[PDB]
Amino acid sequence: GIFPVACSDGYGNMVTTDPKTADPAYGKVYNPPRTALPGRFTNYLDVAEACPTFLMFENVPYVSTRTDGQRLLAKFDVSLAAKHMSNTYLAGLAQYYTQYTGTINLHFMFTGPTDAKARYMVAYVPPGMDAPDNPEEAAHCIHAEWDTGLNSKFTFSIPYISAADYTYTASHEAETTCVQGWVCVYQITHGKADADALVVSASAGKDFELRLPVDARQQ
Amino acid sequence: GIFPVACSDGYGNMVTTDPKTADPAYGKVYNPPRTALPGRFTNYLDVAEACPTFLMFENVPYVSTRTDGQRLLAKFDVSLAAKHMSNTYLAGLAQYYTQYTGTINLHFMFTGPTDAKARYMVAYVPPGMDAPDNPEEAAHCIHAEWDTGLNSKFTFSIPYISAADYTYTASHEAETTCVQGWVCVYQITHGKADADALVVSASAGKDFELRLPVDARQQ
Amino acid sequence: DKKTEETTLLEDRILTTRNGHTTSTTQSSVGVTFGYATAEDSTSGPNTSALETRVHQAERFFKMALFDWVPSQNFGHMHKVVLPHEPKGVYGGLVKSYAYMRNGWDVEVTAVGNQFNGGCLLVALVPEMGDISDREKYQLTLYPHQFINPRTNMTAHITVPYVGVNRYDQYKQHRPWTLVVMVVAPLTTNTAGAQQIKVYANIAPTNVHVAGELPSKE
Amino acid sequence: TTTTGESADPVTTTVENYGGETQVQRRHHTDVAFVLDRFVKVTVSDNQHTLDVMQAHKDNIVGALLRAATYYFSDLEIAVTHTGKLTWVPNGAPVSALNNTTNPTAYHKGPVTRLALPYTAPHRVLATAYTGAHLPTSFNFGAVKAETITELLVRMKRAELYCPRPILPIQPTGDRHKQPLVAPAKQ
Amino acid sequence: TTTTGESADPVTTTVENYGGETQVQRRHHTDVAFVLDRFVKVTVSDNQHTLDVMQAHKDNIVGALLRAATYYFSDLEIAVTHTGKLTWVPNGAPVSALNNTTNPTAYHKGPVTRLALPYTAPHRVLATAYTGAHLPTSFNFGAVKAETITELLVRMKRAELYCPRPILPIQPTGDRHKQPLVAPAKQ
Amino acid sequence: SGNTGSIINNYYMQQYQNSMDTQLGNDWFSKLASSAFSGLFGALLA
Amino acid sequence: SGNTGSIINNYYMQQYQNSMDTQLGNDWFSKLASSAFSGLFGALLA
Repeated sequence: GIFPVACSDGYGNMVTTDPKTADPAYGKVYNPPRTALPGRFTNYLDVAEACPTFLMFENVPYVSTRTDGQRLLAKFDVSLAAKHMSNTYLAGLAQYYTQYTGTINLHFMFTGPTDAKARYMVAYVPPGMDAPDNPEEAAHCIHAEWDTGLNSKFTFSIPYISAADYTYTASHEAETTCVQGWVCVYQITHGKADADALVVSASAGKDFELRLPVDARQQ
Repeated sequence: GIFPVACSDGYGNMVTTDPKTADPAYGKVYNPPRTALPGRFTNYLDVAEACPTFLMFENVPYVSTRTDGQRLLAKFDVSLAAKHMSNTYLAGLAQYYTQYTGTINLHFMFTGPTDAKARYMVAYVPPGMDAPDNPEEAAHCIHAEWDTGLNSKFTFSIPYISAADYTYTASHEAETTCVQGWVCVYQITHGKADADALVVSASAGKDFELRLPVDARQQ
Repeated sequence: DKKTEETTLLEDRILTTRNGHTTSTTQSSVGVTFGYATAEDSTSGPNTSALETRVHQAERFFKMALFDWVPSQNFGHMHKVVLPHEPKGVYGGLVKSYAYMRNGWDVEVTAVGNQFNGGCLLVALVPEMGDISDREKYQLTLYPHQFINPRTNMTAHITVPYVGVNRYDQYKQHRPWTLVVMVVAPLTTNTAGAQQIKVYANIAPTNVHVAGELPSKE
Repeated sequence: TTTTGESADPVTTTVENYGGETQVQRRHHTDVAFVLDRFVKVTVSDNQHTLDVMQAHKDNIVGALLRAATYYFSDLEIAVTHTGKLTWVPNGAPVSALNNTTNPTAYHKGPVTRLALPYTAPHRVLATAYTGAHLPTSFNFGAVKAETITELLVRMKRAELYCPRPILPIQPTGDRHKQPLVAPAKQ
Repeated sequence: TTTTGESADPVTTTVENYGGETQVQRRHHTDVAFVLDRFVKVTVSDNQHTLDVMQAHKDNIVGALLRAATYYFSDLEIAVTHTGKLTWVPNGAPVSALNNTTNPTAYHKGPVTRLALPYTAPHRVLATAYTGAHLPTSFNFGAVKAETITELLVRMKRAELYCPRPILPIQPTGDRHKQPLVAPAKQ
Repeated sequence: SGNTGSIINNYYMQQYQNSMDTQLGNDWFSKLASSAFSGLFGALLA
Repeated sequence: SGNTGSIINNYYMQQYQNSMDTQLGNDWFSKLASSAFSGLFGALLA
């Protein structure tokens, strides 16, 4: 006799994503040597941590000092869908996973002249209230103030503080408010700093994670 | 119960080239002894190294001393498709692989009489310019000069110097110029050597390799 | 980089670069950005039947101008160029005498204005750069880059390795490196800034190797 | 955390700065070799088609992600829904070969026919871009031909990527890009 | 490297002569046993056909390469697309045997029916040529017969070749033989 | 390596299943990501 | 040997899968290729 087998129904269907490997046919082929080719990357999120890309505020990456005093320079949604991200590598990447968790880094590089000085504040407004339009109200959230000097750049981490352990990259229609709060960045004062640009970029944080790959897009 | 199996779809299709072996039916058959039959060969390229075949210049294997002085005796494309190869074993073989790499050997056997003396030059003109029609311009490429004497034959290797690690045996329609340059063979001078034949052949070099078998031909 | 004396009102962070018999001092460095690697792959591949050679003489500085940065040109204004471009001297000579060749780049871009200007440029080098969209200027930082910002520095320095799907190229019809410079913050001039800024480049072909000597008429 | 911004040297702060506590991650899903290791439909137009990965949709996960690199290497796996005999031919083969059956030709066994093919270009690696635009003849994995080719999919195995290129999402109309997400039936 | 040309003794110089550096090769693909170990269509005309390897096309890789040797040995594997019962008979069997079923007869199971058959001639080896033209009766691997034989393919296993014979390509019209090679869709 | 999860080894030799690479002579962004400054650069109070 | 790459051995005995050879009493071109002269025959300068 030969070995009796049961060909189970509902098993064997093709599947665009199965973890097997097709049989081969053309063998004994030897690839040209590619030892030490520059710039290899192993996991996207590495480049995402290493290279911060720019945020957008109506066609521009920077924010402009309207005038001296307590002005709210910017305020936005904490979603990878956010309009301000859009041109951002992080968002372009996140668009292929349903969920995420993690810290996001904001970078503020002051571009002004040597005689231009300013002081800023950035805060993370968790949901539950409405994003305050002035520092003194925002002074109660996790925030950080800082002035200009020799060091052009200032980095700041946006904390993952949510009910669930993961959250969606995607944005639901039913959501009016950004499920994860906002981050508003103010100016406290300045002098001779009007007109001057404070270009901002964002990179992935250390514990930032992307999970559950999905292909929702046109074709 | 019996052993549950999943007959995967897209697996099992015939395939003219698969690495399996059909079941048998007629067994216990014993071949007549063929121990030590002369002339066995194991890999084509061995015979290709061992036996150089002839090049062709309009129905003939040799090149003829037109007249004394700086004459360009021959010049041709470095492709296994080249008209001069054509009757060549190397080309007849190469016709079944898409790519190759390696050194090719040219052999020049002077057939003249004892009173006929000459001096020749052979060079490999890499692509980027146009094959020079006179030694002094060709003197700048990898070349080799040599005179006649007791030794009839002179061998010379054609270097694989290309951008990629492999190249095509085949020749594309879009290629005007021979992707791999040419080799021109001159005569520097001679005396009483006019009329006399310098028959040339070509063999595979040591590091010459043929890869990626293909069947493009009529039936 | 760093300098002494103590502190002062002027500049420091001094750095001298040298390729061949050519130097380039800069009392306002911000360091040097390194390419996609620290060392190039094997310079002697099979594709060259090891007939390749290297020329120390080529590895020297050569200057070439870029453009004038003025307050007019605002965000995204970009000036690109593919290296080598028109090459002169020794380096240039190589291209006319060898079929195939390879080398990386030592680029030092210098937008000399004055510390009272505002504004900021982004200088990068890109592999196989083929026309960016407006949106993807925002993700230009994925390339070996370095900013020039008047309050801080005058010079941007980036060193980069040779790349390509081929160990060696035919520059005469494929170059991988494209040096670009883009405005990110439009130039501010204020009371005492410089009216406009002239942008130049100091370049050096690094680790130049050539193979396949061509014929010659002159 | 102030830095000299011009430097271009990476900086990554953490919630620890204000008192938080950075956690753990498992970026398995954002792993190159992994994400690209899946099938993607490629638009076949004739009954013969040259295998090229650049033909995946530029907004499709695989194609979007492949294009997020400038140079790449990988082996291939293909799934073709075809009729009659399917024949494959290696990179650089005269097109006339597609008709010959002594080349890797697979007979029909529907629905699809799945194969594993070796990277077969003559370069050390291939490219997504090129400035020397329109990509070179040689940047292929061979070609396929069958009496009828209803559908074609490809899968990149052993993927290696070099030098990152940008990757953009959708430009939202308003403040964020809202849309319908998989939800349970209302009831 | 001057040699006495008349000698006929092999000579192989190297790039080292002028300063180059000879590299490595992997002539796996140019290995006899290997190249010939694939299927080749053979033109069947009746519903019964004697198995003979010389019937492969003389310009087909296998047939071209088989003919590049003068004497050969090998076992066979066959793939027949047929109808009804397929019967095989060993070299030297009276043709009348093809009708008998107690001989290796395989029932139908479409599409093709694949078998492994032993070299069955009575010579120590067989030949490609012969000067003692038209090849002898005995140079076969037996014969096959089935109610219907739509198609037939053969594969040489364990191939051994002796004494090389020539092998020519196409004679080009001009300076080289240019043609269309597998390339990506223009777009 | 990639999206592959069979515990038993391939029935076919790896010489046929894949293309074999040759060498001549762990990578980059990975290294670069890690070399990221994460301190403060200042002088901390409290 | 030839184009064969199964890692597991044939289910059938080799006595049935193939024809068995008999002997009565590494080869040629292979040897001949190697015996090829590759020097110079002259006297080299520089």
